[PDB]
Amino acid sequence: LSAEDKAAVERSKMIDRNLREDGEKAAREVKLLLLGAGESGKSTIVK
Amino acid sequence: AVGPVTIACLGALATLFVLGVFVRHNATPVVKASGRELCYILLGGVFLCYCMTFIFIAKPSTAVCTLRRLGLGTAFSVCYSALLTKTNRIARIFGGAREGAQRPRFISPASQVAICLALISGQLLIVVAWLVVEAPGTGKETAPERREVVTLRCNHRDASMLGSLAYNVLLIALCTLYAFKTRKCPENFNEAKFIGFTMYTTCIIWLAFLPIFYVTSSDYRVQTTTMCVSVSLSGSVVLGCLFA
Amino acid sequence: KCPENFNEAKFIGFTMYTTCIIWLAFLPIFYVTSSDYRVQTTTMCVSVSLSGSVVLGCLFA
Amino acid sequence: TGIVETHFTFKDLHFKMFDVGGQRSERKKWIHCFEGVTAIIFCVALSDYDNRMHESMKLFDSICNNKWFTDTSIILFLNKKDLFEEKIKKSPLTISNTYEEAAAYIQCQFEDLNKRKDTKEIYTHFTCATDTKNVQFVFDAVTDVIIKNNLKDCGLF
Ligand SMILES: CCCc1cc2c(NCCc3ccc(OCc4nnn[nH]4)cc3)nc(OC)nc2s1
Repeated sequence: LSAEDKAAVERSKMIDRNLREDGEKAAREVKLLLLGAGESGKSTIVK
Repeated sequence: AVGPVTIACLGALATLFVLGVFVRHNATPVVKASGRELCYILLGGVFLCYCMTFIFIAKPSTAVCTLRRLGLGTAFSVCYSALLTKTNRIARIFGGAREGAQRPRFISPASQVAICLALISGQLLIVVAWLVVEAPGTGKETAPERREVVTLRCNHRDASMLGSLAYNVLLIALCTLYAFKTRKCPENFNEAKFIGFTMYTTCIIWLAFLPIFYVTSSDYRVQTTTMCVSVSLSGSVVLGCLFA
Repeated sequence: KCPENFNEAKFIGFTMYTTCIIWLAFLPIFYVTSSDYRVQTTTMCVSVSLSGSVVLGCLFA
Repeated sequence: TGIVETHFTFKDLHFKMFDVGGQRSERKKWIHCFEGVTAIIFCVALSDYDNRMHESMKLFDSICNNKWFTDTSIILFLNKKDLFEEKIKKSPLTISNTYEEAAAYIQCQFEDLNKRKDTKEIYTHFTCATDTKNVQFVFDAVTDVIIKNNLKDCGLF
């Protein structure tokens, strides 16, 4: 494993750290699905 | 010797009956509301608190002094560690909603056991280190009043006392703090009142123990009885406040 | 079970129970320590101070 | 177009809002992508009662019994009540005539359509054209749902 492998594993570690941070941050958002029938006043509820 | 032995036996039977009751009804909402794994560990600690009397009445030997040095601290450490972790996870669960939709770290039914065992192992480490420093021994002590029917005593009873006591006091303070933090939780998940009463009554018992121990330096038998009764009373206070 | 001023009745109950516990713990110690006077006075002083502090902290906090 | 998304923050809390009603395709093919959404927000038209309400009730029934949504909570908003109060007089709710009776009957006929009562809850609300407390209701429902899920996961509940 010459410097090529070392550079590859360093880059992979940076990618993994970024992914973990982004996932931990994005696990806090609260997701809400919207449903109903047409012409039921969903626009007013959204606004 | 008869009195303390009878009290210890009754305490052991009561602990077994309570454990059997919780086991039979382990699926009911009120039992699930409290931790079951930590409840079992706390019950084991209470049982050890009662069992310590038989160790303290056995004739001193090369092994009995070691048990006398270990179990005394270990039982209290077990009970208070169980209480601390049990209140802590509920406090963190009800506090985590401020962050939002994030599963708290180490709230599984297995992580709690690991934390409780680590907290107990700290006390075990302290006791074993001090045991290595001064080896157990069974001396035969006689005093300047030449009359003393030579007494048979352990070697260094006081060697590890201050360290263990300090640790236990720290655990009690943390338990009280975390009981205070969780006073606003719903009814089935709130037990601040009982924790406060338990801590207060235990402190009162040991403060009352001090002067009787001092005044009865003569007639060692009285001192031993006034330590067996105190240990059993502490165990009974915990059991009555938390499980009844 | 009577809320009058932020439910002070249960606080009064807590104070009464704690004071009962303190007095029960203290009373036999005097007779047991009748042999030695110094410890007797020290325990009496400590018990009196604690008996006041319980009422204070339990009711007025 | 496709799916429409919105952001809003309340009490230092992040809220993703997914509008999907415009898809116009087979719902059963892609409905499983939303498993794990914390809450389902339903909207029912009251002034469209005379039957559109049979269609709305059938649609509600289907969402409760979907297999993906076994444990998901439902937040229900009953809209068009300002016109409904006046429409009761012209068209009775039988199509004890009063506003309270009709509201209670509607609420009961919807809320009695979830078999697994223990598993999930149906928060219910009455919304008007102008009201600033709706977001507070959403906040107070979402926090309760979060706490219940965390308690159930660790075995405490
Ligand atoms: C609020 C705090 C409560 C606690 C109290 C407490 C404690 N106290 C007992 C201490 C003591 C007293 C007299 C002795 O002399 C008698 C004897 N000893 N051996 N033979 N005779 C020996 C020990 N020990 C320990 O574990 C170490 N933990 C705790 S937690």
